[PDB]
Amino acid sequence: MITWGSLLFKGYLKEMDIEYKLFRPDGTPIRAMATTKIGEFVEEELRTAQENNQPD
Amino acid sequence: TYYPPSSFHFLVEFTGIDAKNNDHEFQSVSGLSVDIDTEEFAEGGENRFKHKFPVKTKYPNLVLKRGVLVDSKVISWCRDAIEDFEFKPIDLTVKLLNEEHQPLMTWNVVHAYPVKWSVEDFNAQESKMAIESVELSYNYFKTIV
Repeated sequence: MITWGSLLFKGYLKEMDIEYKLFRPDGTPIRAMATTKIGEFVEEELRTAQENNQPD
Repeated sequence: TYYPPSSFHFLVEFTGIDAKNNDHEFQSVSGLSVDIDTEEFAEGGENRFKHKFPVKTKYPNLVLKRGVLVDSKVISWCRDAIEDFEFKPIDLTVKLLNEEHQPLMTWNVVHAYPVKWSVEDFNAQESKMAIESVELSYNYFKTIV
C-alpha cells in the first residue's frame, strides 16, 4: 500500500533498477537512484461489488 | 636571459623553391606553438580530482604577412596547389637573429603546403599599403639552439 497525501494505491512490484553513484574511499556508497514500476491489485470479491451489475 | 632579446629581427627561408631575396622578407610571422589533447576519467572512490590522460600533439597553421610582391616564387607555388591540386610540400626555417645577424635560435618546420592566400580590401578614401597574407599547413616542428 502506497500513501502520500491524496494518493492511495494497492498492488505489486514489477520492475526495479538501482544505480550507485558516489562512494567513500573504502567503498561505502553514499548516493543511489532507483526507478520503480507498480501494478494494480483488486480482489475478486471486491470487483463484483464495484461492478454492481444489474431484465435480471 | 639576463636581458632577454627583442622580437623585431628575423628571417624566413624556404627549401624546394627557387630563392629570391624578395621572398625572404616578411612583416610578421605567427603560429609557432603546440598543445596536447587530453581525456578525462572519474574513478569511483576518488573524490579529490578526475584523472587526465594525453592523446595527441597538435600544431596550428603558420601565418606570414608582407607588402604585395608581384613576381613572387612562393606565390607561383601556392597557385599550382590552389588552382590545379598539384601539391608538393616544402621545408622551412624560421630564424631569430642577434646583433651580428646570426641566429639566436631557429625553428625547423617540416613538410609544409599552402591552404590560404589573400589580399586586404581596397579603399579609395584611405592612405594604406596593399598587404598580402599566406597561410601554410605543416606536420611538426623542431628547435635548434
